[PDB]
Amino acid sequence: KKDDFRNEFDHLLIEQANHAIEKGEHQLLYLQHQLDELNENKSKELQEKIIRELDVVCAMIEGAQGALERELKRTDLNILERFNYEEAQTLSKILLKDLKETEQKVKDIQTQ
Repeated sequence: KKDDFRNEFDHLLIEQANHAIEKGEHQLLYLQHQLDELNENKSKELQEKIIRELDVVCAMIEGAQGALERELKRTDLNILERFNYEEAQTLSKILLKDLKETEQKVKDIQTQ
């Protein structure tokens, strides 16, 4: 057998919370290509549909970060410098959640 999918590389120089939403949201835009990698394996019916359905929940969850950008004006990088002990972990779970949503949905996608 063979395999050629799922890779993680490159990083940014900011708070682990900001790196987690930045990487998670940037990798969500990349994970939309992982739907195409998997479409060649599940290639039965929803091959061009489930790529768009998991893009539908991906782009909808991406929109939730747009609301967090307005929260960032209430919660500037002042308390977040110390809250990072739990906020950088909770946003680190957002990047990992974005992957175990759309990457794990990729491995959980069904054939029809």
